[PDB]
Formats: sequence, structure tokens, C-alpha cells
Amino acid sequence: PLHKYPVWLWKRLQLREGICSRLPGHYLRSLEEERTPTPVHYRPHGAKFKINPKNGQRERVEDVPIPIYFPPESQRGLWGGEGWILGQIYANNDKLSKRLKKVWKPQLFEREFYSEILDKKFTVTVTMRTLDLIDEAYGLDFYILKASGEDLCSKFGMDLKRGMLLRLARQDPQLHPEDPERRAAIYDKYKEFAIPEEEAEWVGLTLEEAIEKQRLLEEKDPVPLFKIYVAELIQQLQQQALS
Amino acid sequence: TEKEFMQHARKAGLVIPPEKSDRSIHLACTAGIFDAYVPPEGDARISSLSK
Amino acid sequence: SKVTLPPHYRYGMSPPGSVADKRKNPPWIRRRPVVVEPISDEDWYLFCGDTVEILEGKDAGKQGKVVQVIRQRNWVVVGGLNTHYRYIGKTMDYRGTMIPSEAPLLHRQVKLVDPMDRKPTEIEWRFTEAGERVRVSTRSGRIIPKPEFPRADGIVPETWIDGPKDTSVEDALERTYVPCLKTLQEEVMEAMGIKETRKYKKVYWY
Amino acid sequence: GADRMSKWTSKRGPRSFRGRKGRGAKGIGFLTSGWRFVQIKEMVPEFVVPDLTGFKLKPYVSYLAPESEETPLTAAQLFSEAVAPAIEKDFKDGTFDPDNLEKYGFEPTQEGKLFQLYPRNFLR
Amino acid sequence: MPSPERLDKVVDSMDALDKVVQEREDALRLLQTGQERARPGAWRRDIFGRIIWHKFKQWVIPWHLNKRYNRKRFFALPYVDHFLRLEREKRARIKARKENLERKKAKILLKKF
Amino acid sequence: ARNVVYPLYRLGGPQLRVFRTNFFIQLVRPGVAQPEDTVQFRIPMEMTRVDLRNYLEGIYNVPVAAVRTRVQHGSNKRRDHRNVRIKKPDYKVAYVQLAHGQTFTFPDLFPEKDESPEGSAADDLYSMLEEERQQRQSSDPRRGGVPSWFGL
RNA sequence: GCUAAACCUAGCCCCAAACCCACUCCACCUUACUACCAGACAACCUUAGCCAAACCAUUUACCCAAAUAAAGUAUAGGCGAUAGAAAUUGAAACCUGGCGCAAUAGAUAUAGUACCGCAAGGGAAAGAUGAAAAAUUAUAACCAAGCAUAAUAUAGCAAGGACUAACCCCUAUACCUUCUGCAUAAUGAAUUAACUAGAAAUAACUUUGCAAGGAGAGCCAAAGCUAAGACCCCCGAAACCAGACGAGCUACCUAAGAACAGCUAAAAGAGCACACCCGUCUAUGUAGCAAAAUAGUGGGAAGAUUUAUAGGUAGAGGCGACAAACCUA
RNA sequence: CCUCCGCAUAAGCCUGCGUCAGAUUAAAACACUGAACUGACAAUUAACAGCCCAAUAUCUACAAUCAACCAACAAGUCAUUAUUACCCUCACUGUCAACCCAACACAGGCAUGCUCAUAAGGAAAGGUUAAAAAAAGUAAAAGGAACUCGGCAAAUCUUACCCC
Ligand SMILES: [Mg+2]
Ligand SMILES: [Mg+2]
Ligand SMILES: [Mg+2]
Ligand SMILES: [Mg+2]
Ligand SMILES: [Mg+2]
Ligand SMILES: [Mg+2]
Ligand SMILES: [Mg+2]
Ligand SMILES: [Mg+2]
Ligand SMILES: [Mg+2]
Ligand SMILES: [Mg+2]
Ligand SMILES: [Mg+2]
Ligand SMILES: [Mg+2]
Ligand SMILES: [Mg+2]
Ligand SMILES: [Mg+2]
Ligand SMILES: [Mg+2]
Ligand SMILES: [Mg+2]
Ligand SMILES: [Mg+2]
Ligand SMILES: [Mg+2]
Ligand SMILES: [Mg+2]
Ligand SMILES: [Mg+2]
Ligand SMILES: [Mg+2]
Ligand SMILES: [Mg+2]
Ligand SMILES: [Mg+2]
Ligand SMILES: [Mg+2]
Repeated sequence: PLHKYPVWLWKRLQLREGICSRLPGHYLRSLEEERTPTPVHYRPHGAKFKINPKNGQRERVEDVPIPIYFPPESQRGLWGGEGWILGQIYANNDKLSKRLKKVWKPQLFEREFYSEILDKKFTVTVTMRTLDLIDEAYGLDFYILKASGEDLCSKFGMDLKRGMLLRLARQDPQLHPEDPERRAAIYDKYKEFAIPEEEAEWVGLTLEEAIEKQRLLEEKDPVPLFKIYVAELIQQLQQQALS
Repeated sequence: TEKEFMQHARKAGLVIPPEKSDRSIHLACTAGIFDAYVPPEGDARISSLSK
Repeated sequence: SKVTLPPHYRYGMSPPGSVADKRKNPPWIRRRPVVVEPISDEDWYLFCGDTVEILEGKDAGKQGKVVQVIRQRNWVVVGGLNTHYRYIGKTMDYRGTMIPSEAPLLHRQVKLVDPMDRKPTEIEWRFTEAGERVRVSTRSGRIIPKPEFPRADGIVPETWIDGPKDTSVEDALERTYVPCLKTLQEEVMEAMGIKETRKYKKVYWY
Repeated sequence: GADRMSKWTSKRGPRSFRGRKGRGAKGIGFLTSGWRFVQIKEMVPEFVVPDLTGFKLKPYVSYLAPESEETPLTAAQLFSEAVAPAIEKDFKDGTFDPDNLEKYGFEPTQEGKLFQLYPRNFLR
Repeated sequence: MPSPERLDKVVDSMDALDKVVQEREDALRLLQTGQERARPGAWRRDIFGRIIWHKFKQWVIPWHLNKRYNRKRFFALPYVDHFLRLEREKRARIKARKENLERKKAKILLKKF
Repeated sequence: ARNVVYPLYRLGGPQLRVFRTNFFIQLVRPGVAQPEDTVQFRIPMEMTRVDLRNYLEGIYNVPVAAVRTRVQHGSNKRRDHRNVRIKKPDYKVAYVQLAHGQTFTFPDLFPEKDESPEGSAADDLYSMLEEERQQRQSSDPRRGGVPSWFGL
């Protein structure tokens, strides 16, 4: 026999089934977006057509990504668009020798930051590209809120983004009373986003966490049928009496 | 190297219709005679018309 | 009582719960099954007890009554008509007493006969507008009631006598149930005078 | 080799296995430090047998009993038979209050009385 | 045995009584609590990736500190998807062969009759 | 009761009481020699000693002194047709004894074969068979082998 | 005529359509088939290899996005055996079978049953009278390999020529093959029944149709284009990687125990010698009692000894009082 | 007549020479009927070993070997205290056997106690004749290793020399 749907559509089928179909639209769209990240370990081509030497004929060129590995240390900390590259390297840079395997490792600098939106210092083993992006984005909060989910490549970054979005949406007192001018200035500095509350709670959550949250929201202990029975009875008696 | 002989039957007709069933047997006769007729002793001597 | 039958069991007159049946086809032989006409339960017009008529055979055109019906292979027998000859008692030194045995027939060879003129007539299932469902003729428009045949219980209710361990009728139909919001356990506990002071503590479920 | 198709009973293990297996018997106590058994009288199932003196009902029914149609006894029928008359009586006069319903048999929780239904505290 | 049907009669009578008392208990539970099946539980996935109904065992100590209950795992882990797919393919083959058998039987019935 | 989840008893909880029990005991006659006070029963696999004592003193109200039970393992050697072992259902026999020194024997439910009612759908066939047997068995070795039907 | 030969149905493979399911009560993560008690640690990782290039170290479609022409084009490739796109016109919703088969065929299956190992795992034949077996009847027989009915009768690869008759008369060195040469004393064979071994492109040959055009888009063309026919075996090794299994026999270690009469006991890793640990030699058998046995002649037997229980060390390794010894014959 | 055996404990599938009918057929290397069987009848009842121990802090250097002389070296196999809370009690697993691992009813192997031969237990022989050959046992007129590469079964009881 044969299958009705291909093997690469079962995830979409399970999402369109029942328990995974009650998810909100924005979360499903953000999960099914799937956008390519920024080139990090390779220089992308300028134009779509490149004139190669030796022959005067134009050819279309494309920039392919590099299959990099993400260890759990990357998800725990805040890394850039790099990671572990499990590739192969020849001997003396020639294909007429031996094909050896070489795995590069990024550099880790255990530094300390200070988030202005959360007002709490965290110890994160930051690298160099992340520090460069933070310096170019003029702060850490801007680097966290501007970069999308395909740029952080870490769970802590998405958690920080979701926390900042909730803090900016709920208008909850960040610091403390007796000086609201600082909180007002902080809220005015980060005003070019302002994601609503019903959509900021589903930013960065995985599939299992989303299913757990949807089950907890749709829990509801079974109401006893006695209340429904007496309600139907009083409705029927009112309908037969008022007529 | 592990085979025996089958075919286990008997050559005798036992009782099996009336053993837990709802269909009887519709016979068309009986066992013997009702009453045995007794011919006269002088049948061969008086084999004519009457006497 | 409840024995699982093979998926391709051959029905040969004898009931599945008998010694002769276990002797005939024991659970070891899987002979060729006999495909039968897929007749539904609503189109089965002939029952057990009504008079029938043999279409063709060794004694065609004769009447008779049916004493046993088979719905698995559409086998019906006639009350001492299309029969053969055999022997009941058989030993090693003496055998005899020839008693005829009936032979099963198919539904295509048996037609229902109306008691008005004693003639073969096809009978259909015409649902009456009164409420019940009986058998109505086709070329005659006559109605044939269901024949009264004794059930498999082997006892008639017109002369049943209640035994020592048999109850009457005026007590089994006595309205004694009182609908309330009390469980049977607590009810039979409070009815006998059993009391309890201590309660049940908290317990988990996982 | 040993057997595999047969189930694991209590006649297969050595001296260290005869005891913790058993035949599914329900424990009515525990052990102590002196190889003794502390049987609790509140753990043995007490059989409650009512009196059978003036009971006129035989285990077999007579064939003269007429038959009737069969229908399941759902909760709606019991409700309409028990609570509906009382509710109609208290509403037809003018004293029904939808705030309190504990006077009709309804219990908001099952931790108050002894015989609870959802957790099932009673055996059988 | 003189009369073996009496045993079956008593058996079915007691089974009917048990069914009646169970229906009454279920009706009372629905009128009071409003939940079916007095045995609590939830749909949990075992290690084999089978959606089964886990029944509660009713312990004394809670679950966040038990020693034996924590050793009972409840996750599929990415290595049983292939086995589940193979079982699904086997069941699909079974159903297809059953449908083919039914079609062959129908064809034989239409050909002979 | 068997196949029923028992409620977890807490230190100081109510008395565990069962109403509709699901136990089926069988009074089996002893095979070997047994005294006049020891009575042998057959309890299911989910029944202890105090449970049997309560069951015998609550329903039948029989004074029980001591209960000594043991597990009986059925045979498992009978092979079918496809070479497979046939497992027999196991049971647990009991050996209770009376308290007040009373005696108990096991009567027979069988020596009473005095029944000869009217038989038309069963006894008539046997009567016809025996009549045919009495009327047919009349061979004569002096004939040699000729049939005894022709009167000539 | 005994042995024994045939009697069709469980269905089996792929299409079109359709997306397929999982608690009656109890037991199922500890010694699963166990009702009941105090450290919550457990996934997130380039697959490799064989073969081919007559070796092989670069390389070798397998990568899961519907056809085709482009096109096997530019390209990559010890520039060689090979690999291989893109840009581009484009891709007509709905219909229930087998020019496949019938138990050595078709799924291994009536079944993942027996059986083998502690273990993963490997894993095979089954069922035939009949409308009425509640017709235990008298018939339907007749064909292969093995047998009696019905043994031998001198001489000769078993055969031919023959006459009035089996022998007697003459001639004549089994079968396929590596081989110049084989019945050779080379290879295979006891028979019967079932099964098993030439699958295919560019370029070629023949025959219809159309024609400077042929062809159901793409391709070819200074007599061409389309279609059809025709054609290229089977089985048999040692090796390598990946995923899981084994110290219950044997090597080593760990914790708690047991064993050793008697005499000389020089104080002893002393001697003879029971039970015990191993087996230097003779005799018996190599399809045996035994896929490693039987008695003594043997060494030890108060300690570097043996053993009952439980756990750990496993292949790019374990262990080793070092035999390349052992890791379930 | 043998006992180089047996009875128990330890390990092991758990019903595997008790009765009944079939014993026509089917497994005894042949028979009776039964250690190579079909169905029904029920054995084993614990006191035997297990199923075990409420916590907080603290305490435990002068072996065993008749342990009393002496003498050691491989330096060793066994024990409690103060406090808090707890007076419901006898449930569960097996008690059969001629039995386990080696494809078997195999001259193979199995840990401790008991009298080391007794009160446990079994039969080298189916019958007929004494063919040749082979294997296992007693001894022989004279030589006692003169036969064999070598004292190779065997019984007397056996000293010295060389190498390692
Ligand atoms: Mg090669
Ligand atoms: Mg393209
Ligand atoms: Mg087959
Ligand atoms: Mg096969
Ligand atoms: Mg022949
Ligand atoms: Mg010649
Ligand atoms: Mg040939
Ligand atoms: Mg050759
Ligand atoms: Mg040559
Ligand atoms: Mg030759
Ligand atoms: Mg050769
Ligand atoms: Mg040969
Ligand atoms: Mg070991
Ligand atoms: Mg060694
Ligand atoms: Mg010594
Ligand atoms: Mg010595
Ligand atoms: Mg060496
Ligand atoms: Mg014993
Ligand atoms: Mg062997
Ligand atoms: Mg004796
Ligand atoms: Mg002899
Ligand atoms: Mg001499
Ligand atoms: Mg010499
Ligand atoms: Mg010698």
C-alpha cells in the first residue's frame, strides 16, 4: 500500500489535528515562518549573478548555509550566530592528501551585563560577535528586542525578550514608587514596539511548553451535572409558566 | 522424528439424537405386532369352504 | 457453554455442543468451507412449524412440516418426507432396526404454502401499517400467521408450577424502590443500625 | 535453557524470592523488628451480612411473570424522580433560592461526608 | 451434572445485579460529582510511545519526593517514531489485505450467484 | 472482594467493611484420610484466613477454630495438536476445623436411582430397540446360512 | 496391491480510492503481569563501510522539493573511472482489478508455534470423501521410485544384426567439463515428483507509414523521419564499519562463609596418606558412555589450595604467575 | 553379591512409576503392564528460611586457635548511651516425586551434616554351541630386559652418576 500524505507533512497534520489546533494564530504563524538566519561563517554573494573568469559567461550564484551544531551551553547562555562546526579539513590545503576531520570551537568570555528593562545583572559567558552586536545596537535591551528568534539561537535570549515584552505591555511597576519619572523615561525609550499582552506571552515558548500552557488554560474541573439539571428544570418551568 | 497415527473412530451406533436436542424422530412403523393371531388347530384338515 | 468456534466451521445438522460433532470435524481439520447465499435476517420468511412443500427430488410435489431450521447454511428438514435409510443400533455381532433419517434442503428448493388452497405461492415481506410485521402473499394477497412452536426452554407457561426455590408473581412486581440521593452502602449501613464516629483523612492519587 | 513462556509464579526463585511475590493476597498489616506481624483489625474486610429471617423472595423467578421493555437507569431519570418534585413544590409557593442547594442532597465537595463517590472510599 | 443450567442462570442473575448497582452508582456519582469512572487517571505516554490510560495507585507520600514513582518514566524520546511508523505501516497492510479479502469474497459471490 | 481496588487505610481511619463480596468457596470432599472435625474447602486465590473465618461466621454461622490454607498448582504438561502446553486454572484449598467439638461428614448426592416415569420421546425408542433385539436374535446353526424369511 | 499418487481455501503482491487505530473490573517499571512511604543525575553530536577506477591513499547516484526537452550542456573530478544542475514554453477535477498464482508458487505464517543459547537473535512441513458421517455404504479401479505375485541356470558397459524359440554366433572401451588428448584409477551423480539459471543502451538488420520534411510541443535532416521485430546467466569465500549481548565454563578483583581422617607432628608456603584440586603413562572407542570417558602407576592435600552466594572489567577491546592462552562446544 | 552409597540442606522446569477406563492403534530398543501415555479424581496445611528494624547526637585499641602456660605475625569474623512518640497483634511464599546441567532413561560434573558400613538402595547373566580374532584378570622347566630407540601394561619395591 501507499500513504496519503508525504512523510514531511505529518508535523503539519498533527498541528492541524485537535490539541495542537487550539493554539493562537500568531504563535502558529511564528512557528511556521521558518526564515534563514544571517551569514556568519561564510561571506554571502553580492548579486544573484556573478561573472566568473576563464569564460565570459554570467552564471547565477547562491549562498548556502553551514550546518552548525548548537550545544546546550549555547541555549543556556547568550551566543551570537556561531557555534560548533563539525566539518572536514584536508592536510596541506590540497585534495591530493588526507581528508581529516576538524571541529572549531568559539571563544567564551565570562562577563557580566546589566539589563535596564529588568534591572538585574546576569553572568553570561559572552563571546565576541555578541559583544560587537550589542555595541552596534547601542545597549543590550535593543540587541535583544530587535533581533528575531532566528538570530539569538538561545532560549535565554527568547526568555529575556518575552520578559521585556511583558514588562512593556503590562505597564507593571519596574523599580519602585517615589520616583515614577525614571520608569516613565524607560517606557518612553522602548516605545517603537509595544507588543500586546495576548501575543507577548507566546514568544519564545517551545512546542511542549505551548501545549502545557494550553492544557493548563483549558483545564477546568468537570462541573457537576446537578447544576445543569436544575438550570434546565427551572428554565423549563419558567417557559411553561410564563406562557 | 515426532509423528504418530491419526484416524480414531469406532464402528458402533450409540445414542445421540435425543441427547440435548429439540428434533425428535418421525417413525413410520412400530416394533412388533399388537396381538398374536392364533390359527385353529384343524386348519389343514378343514381347508375347504366351511364346516 | 460458551465455546469459541473455528472461523471456518462446517455445520452438519448436529449442534456444535455434541459428541458426534466433535467426532465428525475435530479442531484439527480445516476442510473447504461451503459458500452459502448471503441471506439477511429481514428476508427470512420461512420459520419452524409451518407447512412447506418440496420442489424437486425423490418425492416432489409432497407436503410436510419443518421441525428444525439452520441459518448458517440455509438447511431445512421436512417432517418425514425426503428421507433415506440407515441403522441406529449397531454392534459387533448384531445390528438392525432401520429407522429413516431426514435430509436437509436449501431455501431455493422449499416454498411456503398457504393453508387456504394448499398450493405453492411465493411469500414476500409487506410491512403492515397497523404496527406489527407479518407475511403477505404476492399473487394472492393472503396473510400467513406465525406458526406456534415451543421455545428452546422446554417448558410451557400454561401449566407451570412454582417450586420451593421459585418465587411468586405478586412479590417480584412490587414497587419497593425509593429514589433518593443516598448510596446503597450507607443506606444498608444506617438501616441495620451500624454507626461510625471517625472519618477518613486526606489521601493522594497518582 | 530455562522456561520463558510460563508466567513468574512463586516456585521459581531461591530462598530470597519466596515471600515478596505471593499470589496477590491483600495485606492486613505490617512487620516489626522481631520477625513478627502486626495485624490491624481495621484493615481486614468485615463482611456485613444482614438477617434473613422474614425475607420472602426466592432466587429463581416463576415463568408466570410478565416481561417488560429494558431501558438504562440514567441520572436524568433519578433526578426528575427525586429532586424535581421538591423543587417544584418549593418554587410553586415562593421560597426557592438558587444560592443554597445543600438541602436537596447536593454536596459541593466530597471531603465532608465519609462515603465519597469520585475517590470511592468504600470497597464494594 | 443433573441441571447445569441453574449455575448459568444464577451467574447471569448476579451479573445483571452487578450491572444494575454499577449503573446506580454511576448515576449517583454524575448527580453528585459529575465525572464518569470512579477510577481517576489521565492519558499519559509511556516509553514505547503508546497512548495508554494510566491509573492512579493511591500512595501516602506525594509524588515530588517518592523514590519508586520518580523512576517511572513518561516520555517518548526521539527514537520510537520509527517503530511507531512501522507499526502504522503494518496495521495499514493488515487493513488493506482485509479489504482485498472482502473484495475477493464479494467478487466470488457475484460470480457464482 | 476480588479484582477490586482496596482503599488505602490511614493510621486511625474507619473500619474496612465489605457488603457485596465477590468470593466463591467450594466444599470439596477430602481425598485422603481426614478427621471428623477437619473440613476441606476451596477458596479463591484472593482470600486469607480471617476473611474465610468471617465469611463462615457471618453467613452460614459456623464456629471455626483454626484455618490452614495452602496454594494448589494445577498441571501443565498436556499438549494440544499444535504442540502447545495447556495451563490449568489454579485454586487454594482450605482446611477449617469446628470449635465446639462437633462432627461433620460428607453425604452422598447420588444413591437414589429409583426413577421410572412416563417416557414417550426417550423411553419409547429404547423399548422399540430392546423389542427388536428380542425378536431378531433367533439364529439357528442347523440352517447353515439360509435366510429364515421364506416359509417354503 | 501394499507402500502411496491429483482433488480448493485460509489467502498471498502491486494498483485507484480513502489519511488508519488504540481502558469491561483488577495487575504492568522492584524479582513488569508485585496495593501501600523521605535526595529529586538520566535526549539535544560530521554516520560509516563495501565495490569501482583491474591496487589504492582524491573520487564512487542513495541526499526523500511530481513528468519531459534542454542534457547527459556548461561544469567538478590522481581533468579519470565517474558525478551533475540551473535560466526556459509547459504538468485536464469524479468511475470497485489482475493476458499473477493456488500449500516446494504466492507474506515465514493455521505462526513469529516448536526447537537452539543466560542473553540479542535464528526459526521450518501442516488443512483434500460427501447434497444428506444424524448415509461407517461398498466400492470404481488403472500410471513413478521400493517389494511379493513370478529368485538364480556359462561369457562378460548390459547394446545391435538376426533365425522357428531367453542364452549359445559376430561386432562394439557409460554420461557433461576444466584439457591437444578422460570410462579411464580426475571432477558430479540412488531414483522419482516440484523448483532453479541470457534481464538491457548508442550504433546496426528487416518490414509498414509520411516525405524535403518526419515526428502528439522539445529532436534530426545535402533522402530523410516515425513505429515494430531482433540481444547480451546462475550459485559458491576469507575480509571492514555501524546498533545492540554476554565473566552462571574459563583470566582477574571484591564482601560475607565452608572444607581438609590418621601417623611422623624438627619451628616449616614439612612428608606419606581419606574425602578433595589437576591429569605423566598403558589398555579399551573414535558415527563411542562421553562434539574429550574408564583403574592404578601419579603431584598437592594447614595453604601461592578448593568451593556454595552476590557484583564489576568486552572487541579501534577485557584479562593475562606471557600459553597471541581464555572471552558459552 | 555390591555398597566409591543413601538420607537431608543449597541450586533447578514444577505434578513428571497413586487409582479408574482405553489398553484395537500409538512411545517399552521384546513381554507383563509402565519411570519414554490419553482423559477424570488430589496430594503439600508450619513451628522450617525468608517477608524485617521510628528518629536526633554520641560510644565501641588488649583477637580466634578447649584459651588457662608459653609463643607469635598474614595485625584479625560478632558489643552501646541520653531524649521524644508508640500498650492494635500471628497475615504471606514451598513442604509430592524415581527430579539438575550436557539434543537422551549418558561409564561426565555438582556445595555442607549424618553411621565411613550400617537400620539407605540395586542386579555383571534372555536362551543355545565353545569357531577364529580382540580386550580385562592368576602362573609357569633354564636365562631375568639378552625383544623393542628408550624399564612400554605388569609385580618386586629400587643404588649411584651428568645436564637443566
Ligand atoms: Mg577497486
Ligand atoms: Mg528547472
Ligand atoms: Mg508456503
Ligand atoms: Mg515457508
Ligand atoms: Mg511401479
Ligand atoms: Mg561375447
Ligand atoms: Mg547437459
Ligand atoms: Mg575443474
Ligand atoms: Mg593435464
Ligand atoms: Mg571416474
Ligand atoms: Mg580436478
Ligand atoms: Mg562419488
Ligand atoms: Mg565470577
Ligand atoms: Mg592464572
Ligand atoms: Mg606441606
Ligand atoms: Mg603431600
Ligand atoms: Mg612466548
Ligand atoms: Mg520433602
Ligand atoms: Mg552430549
Ligand atoms: Mg536393602
Ligand atoms: Mg547374551
Ligand atoms: Mg616363567
Ligand atoms: Mg636392547
Ligand atoms: Mg612402569
